[PDB]
Amino acid sequence: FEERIVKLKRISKTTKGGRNMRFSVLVVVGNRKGKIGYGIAKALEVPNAIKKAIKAAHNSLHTIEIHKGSIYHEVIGRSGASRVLLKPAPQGTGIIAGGAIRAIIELAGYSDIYTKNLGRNTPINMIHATMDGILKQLSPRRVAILRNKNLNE
Amino acid sequence: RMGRVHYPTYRIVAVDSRVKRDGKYIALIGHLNPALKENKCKIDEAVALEWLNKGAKPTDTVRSLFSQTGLWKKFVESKK
Amino acid sequence: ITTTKPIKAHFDPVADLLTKINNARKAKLMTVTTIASKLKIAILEILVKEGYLANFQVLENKSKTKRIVTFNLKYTQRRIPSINGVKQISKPGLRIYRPFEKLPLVLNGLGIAIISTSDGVMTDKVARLKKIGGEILAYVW
Amino acid sequence: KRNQRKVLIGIVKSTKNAKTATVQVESRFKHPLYHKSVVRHKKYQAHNEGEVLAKDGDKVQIVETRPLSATKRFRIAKIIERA
Amino acid sequence: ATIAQLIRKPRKKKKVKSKSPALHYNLNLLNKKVTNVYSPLKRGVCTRVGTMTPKKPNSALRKYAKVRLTNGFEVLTYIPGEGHNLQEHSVTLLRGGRVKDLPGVRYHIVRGTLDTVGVEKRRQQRSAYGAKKPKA
Amino acid sequence: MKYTGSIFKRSRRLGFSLLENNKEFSKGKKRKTIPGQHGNRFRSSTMSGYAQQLQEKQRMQYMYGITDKQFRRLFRLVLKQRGNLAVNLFRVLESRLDNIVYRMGFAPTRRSARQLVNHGHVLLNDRTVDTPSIILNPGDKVRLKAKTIKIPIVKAASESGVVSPFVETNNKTFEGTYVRFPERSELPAGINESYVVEWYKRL
RNA sequence: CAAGGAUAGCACCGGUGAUUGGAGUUAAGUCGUAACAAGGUACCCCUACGAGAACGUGGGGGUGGAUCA
RNA sequence: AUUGGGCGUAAAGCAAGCGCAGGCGGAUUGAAAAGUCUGGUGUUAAAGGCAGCUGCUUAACAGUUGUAUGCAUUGGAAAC
RNA sequence: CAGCUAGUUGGUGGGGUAACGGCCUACCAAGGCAAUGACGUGUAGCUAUGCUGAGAAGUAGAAUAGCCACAAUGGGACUG
Ligand SMILES: CN[C@@H]1[C@H](O)[C@H](NC)[C@H]2O[C@@]3(O)C(=O)C[C@@H](C)O[C@H]3O[C@@H]2[C@H]1O
Repeated sequence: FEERIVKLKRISKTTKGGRNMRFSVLVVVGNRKGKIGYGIAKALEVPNAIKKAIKAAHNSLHTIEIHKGSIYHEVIGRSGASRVLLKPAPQGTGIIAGGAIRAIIELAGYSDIYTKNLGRNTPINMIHATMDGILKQLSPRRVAILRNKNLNE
Repeated sequence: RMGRVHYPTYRIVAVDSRVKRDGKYIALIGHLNPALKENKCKIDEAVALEWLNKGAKPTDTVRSLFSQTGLWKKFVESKK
Repeated sequence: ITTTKPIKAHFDPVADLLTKINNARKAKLMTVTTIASKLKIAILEILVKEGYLANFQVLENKSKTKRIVTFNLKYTQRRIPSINGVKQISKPGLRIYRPFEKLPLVLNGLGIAIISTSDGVMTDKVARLKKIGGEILAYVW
Repeated sequence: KRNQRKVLIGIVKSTKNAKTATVQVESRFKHPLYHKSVVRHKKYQAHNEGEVLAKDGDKVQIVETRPLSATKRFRIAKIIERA
Repeated sequence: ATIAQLIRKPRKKKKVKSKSPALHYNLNLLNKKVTNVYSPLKRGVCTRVGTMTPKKPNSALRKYAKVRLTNGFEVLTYIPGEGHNLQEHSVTLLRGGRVKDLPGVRYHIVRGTLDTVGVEKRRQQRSAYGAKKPKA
Repeated sequence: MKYTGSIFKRSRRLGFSLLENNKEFSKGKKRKTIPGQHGNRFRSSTMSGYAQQLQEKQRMQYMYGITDKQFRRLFRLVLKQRGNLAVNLFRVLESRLDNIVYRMGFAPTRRSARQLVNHGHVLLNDRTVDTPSIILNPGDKVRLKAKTIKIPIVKAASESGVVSPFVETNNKTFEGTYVRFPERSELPAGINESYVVEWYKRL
């Protein structure tokens, strides 16, 4: 419901008798209340690429859970050799992140979280790793049902 | 003095008359602020006895202050 | 009870049990066996009383000349092991010992670490209750 | 008059001179950076008071005394015989 | 790696050579001795004034000066500003920097010094290219 | 700048005002666009999170007539005590003398209050006050040094203003008392204070 | 005992110093086409000889070689 | 890169092997406790870091109230 | 920077220091330290700390405080 751009690039395939220049757009969609997703698109001009990216991201929409407005347990997410390290932020400290990570975390309806990036930063790979790490989230009810004890500790 | 210019300070400090100011010493008896004198001084009233009982009498400028506090009366008990 | 194809002790209790656990949860194997020892018995005891593990048995043929332990894993009808991750902190080349207030906690309290101070291994919450620190050996969650 | 001093336990290694020995002590202590208990061994020269006799390959406990000379700053105080 | 080889071979840090070691070395009389003071600016004397051609992506006619220093090493520098006041044999102020048109020229002759005057006009930039206040 | 001498330009560029709205009185065109000459169809060249964070920072700072280094000093002192620092920054900023002076209905603008205070026209705790950089404490009064009570501006603006709910005053004797801490929902503000908290990375 | 001097030559590190070596920097300099395709003798590695240069060849080794696969 | 990196094709696994020292090691029991865990005691100055308070119009500041790793002796624990 | 060292190493007697001691002396005897880095070379006042970093740590050790060092260079001694 925000649809802010992340990184737009010029790409071109080379073919006999001319190469085709086109625009590639990366988008991320989030209601700020739980439904999040991301997508890529390419087209000859802006409007077609934007529409394609919006449709692709809307199709891949999936929900996410909120733990006291924070990520209550540590997570080290990996995808394409780009480590993302996310840890809980105590409420009353604010949210810190870099641009792409800033947009990702604010778009998911997360209040605050402490983030760090290891490895060579790359937009699409970093987004994939962050989404894989966030979708890996656990929950106290999950550990309760997979354990014998029915309490958090 | 120590502390601040135009706002002096001198801690009541146990030391023997051998070295300079603000250096080696034995105990920290207390402190007096001359910037506001209303017959009051930070004194432990117990450790000063031990300091006096091992020689090293304090700086000469505090005798009236200790008499005001009431340390000389209980210190001269040894020579009684 | 019978198990041919004789097994071999890997190098030590903790590393062997942890690598067996990781390979089992990767291969969804029910039963995993290893060589018996007091430390491994204690580890199996704590990990089965903490609700992360299925039946565990210790057996011998006639003496301690051939004494082994074996254990199963807690699962679900949807083919998902109860455990999800493990990392050993103590290694044969390095053992770190920590005081009370330097006691680590996993996930945020969700995971259980295994700490032995003077009375065998135990859970983190009990060690903090007795305010005894000591050495950790592994994080499981 | 209480008489106390530092005491160290080591293993005697060699002897070539008269009523004097050289003892190797070992100490396993944490590395300053990686906290790995490394072993360091050190040589000390000691003399026999008269109630003792130095034999190579034995565990001894030595105490401080007046410095006899360079490296001679301990005497063989107590021997724990092999059992 | 492993703990034991760390014990026998502790890792050692690497440092990049400073982009101006000449601004850090000085000499003295009464003896010959090289010392390090890592100065931010020094004094020099120009011995050559001329021009040199730049590399591939740009072609121009810049002003470069060979400058000797009171210390040992003697080095090149680039003359900034419109025009110049450097003919030969003048004392001036040398400052660290880098210019990406010539090989090895990593020094700036900062104007507004004991001898060289500046681009009397440049009011947008007056901290550098020493000039007075904007005209009243 | 501590004394800008020109606030209408900032108001037009920022679309905000220290008062409710008095910086557009139809003296010519009443345009809510940016001042100067940059084209009435252009907005900016970079509009990232940095740009809006800076915009809100300048808005909040220029709403109080404070310099940036003193703002950083105030943030450093704020880091001492803990709680909800987002609203605590606002509470501490409003505790400055001129802010409460306006909240007392004494003078419409903080600049006017600073001019009054610096020239020695205010008394507090039987001590002359010449700066508004005073950390006000709960349970403190402020006198008016009755010699200077003859100022026409304060006399005229005492009744024609608005009194904040966290302060009281006996305006007949022109002396006010601090009641309690200010609140976010009682004062006119829409500033994203989180941007202010996050922007300053000096600490 | 003894600083210090004097003589004599041994060790170690520096400054300088005709004049040559090699390297880097320079907008399609000349030479020839060495390598990149089976680069027109398949390529490369170790070592030896020789010539303006590019390297050619001898002995051993590999495919990070083309067709047939 | 202990925290917190690698060694097939990008830098990097020695040409291979025998091995001194070092480092690391099968299971059960005992003993002490060499470290470790855990108390008491004395020692880690003052000033300074950090938290509260106080007088400087007020912040800057200064003073004060405490805090701070490590070391040795001493008693417990014996899982490693 | 592969071996350094000869009062260097140790016993006896004497002298001497404020005391203990090759600290010095007469005789006698020949090891000490080292690959876990002596020895040679280069550099350097150390410490509390300043600064940065969340931290493990890195950097410099200006004020200030404690210690030693020297007082044109090098040797001595009297004084107390
Ligand atoms: C030799 N005939 C070629 C052949 O048909 C090429 N397609 C395989 C064809 O390709 C084109 O049609 C193109 O798309 C672009 C142009 C460069 O050559 C054009 O004409 C190209 C024709 O000239």
